[PDB]
Amino acid sequence: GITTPEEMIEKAKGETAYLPCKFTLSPEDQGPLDIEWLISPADNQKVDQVIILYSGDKIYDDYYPDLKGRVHFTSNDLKSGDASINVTNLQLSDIGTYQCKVKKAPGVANKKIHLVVLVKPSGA
Amino acid sequence: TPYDPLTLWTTPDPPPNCSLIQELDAKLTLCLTKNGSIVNGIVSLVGVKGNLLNIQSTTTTVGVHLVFDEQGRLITSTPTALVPQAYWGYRQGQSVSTNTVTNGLGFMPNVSAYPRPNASEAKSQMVSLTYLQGDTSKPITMKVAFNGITSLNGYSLTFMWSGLSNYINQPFSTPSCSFSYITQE
Repeated sequence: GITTPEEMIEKAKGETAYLPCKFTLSPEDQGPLDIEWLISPADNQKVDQVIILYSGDKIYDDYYPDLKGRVHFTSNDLKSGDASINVTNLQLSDIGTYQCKVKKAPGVANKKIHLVVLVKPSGA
Repeated sequence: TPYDPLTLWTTPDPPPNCSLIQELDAKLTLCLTKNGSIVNGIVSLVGVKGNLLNIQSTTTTVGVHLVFDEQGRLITSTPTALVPQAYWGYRQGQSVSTNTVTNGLGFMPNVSAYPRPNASEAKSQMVSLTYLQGDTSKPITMKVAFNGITSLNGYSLTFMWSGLSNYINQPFSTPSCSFSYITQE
């Protein structure tokens, strides 16, 4: 499963957010590795919107238009156990709950991250 | 057994697992449970990328196919909607078992009841009225066809959501739709 519990990352506009999602695989987990990152924006009322995927050993993005070209997996080796992603040039519209789903049949794990973006760089 | 042999599904929360108009542009959730000679099924389809997020003016129907070999095992190639890496098999927790399906004919549409060349016969169809995005102001029809896109000694399921003709410029998504059919074995 994933190595980190549900957390809240508070960052400032312009900065880059590093969303952690490191996982471990069991011997049982023999199905093809499947990674999906979803988002539930705070502004509109949509939920579980697809952001990026790792399916069939390939990265697939450009699902969430408002987040185009600003999301990439941080690790250069997903299979190694890292599905963490980046969100460059954070904006107020990026606030919401981001979910990381790591699956490898019959195994399945997921983590939720509450990303908050503040206008001026300050959390005091 | 760690899995349920009476249930075959795509897992409850599958990621985009279909490349209908373009690469991985749709999520198809399908669960089939065997209850004697009848399989209780629930299907759901939603667009997540490309034209399936903004229904083209000229489109009137959106459908998916699922072809199975003579042992009731899904074939992951055209015209089967589910891509090859897509999860499909016995249910095990919130995922699927990796064991090969050995009792597939228990989930296949009976070819005596629904003969392969009889796809156009009403009996080989279960047609119902449902609603786009679940919005009761947007009625559409779902037609499930049995063994209509089958090879030989094979089986199939076809889901046809039609009447989209006047719901242009809207995302395509269906509510959880129920259906059932007589089993082969």
